[PDB]
Amino acid sequence: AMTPFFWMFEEREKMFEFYERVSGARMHAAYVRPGGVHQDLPLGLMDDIYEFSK
Amino acid sequence: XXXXXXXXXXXXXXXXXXXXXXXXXXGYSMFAVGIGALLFGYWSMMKWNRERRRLQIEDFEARIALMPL
Repeated sequence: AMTPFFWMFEEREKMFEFYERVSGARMHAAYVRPGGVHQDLPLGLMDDIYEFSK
Repeated sequence: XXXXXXXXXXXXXXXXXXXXXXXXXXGYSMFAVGIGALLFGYWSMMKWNRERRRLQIEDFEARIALMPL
């Protein structure tokens, strides 16, 4: 099947915009740490999560 | 003043909603159009073959008419 791969990877590439705005690299992040969470969510992201989920 | 990330939900995006529903086709109604197209198909086709018979006999008549050939 060719279509369901490319149908979701458009949406999946939008998902790494959340990762880039919350941490340095695209995929792997040193974000979850023994001290909880390394860095707080920026002001732009919290409005984007609701916009994505809709 | 402290400024942090604010919470917003508004519509909650609707948690698990069905989008798949029956459209256009019902069941019995599709067979009325399906087999209905077949019955219309044969009746239209066979009338042309009867019109072909008008040409057919007339074509073979040319051979009988031509004896100097």
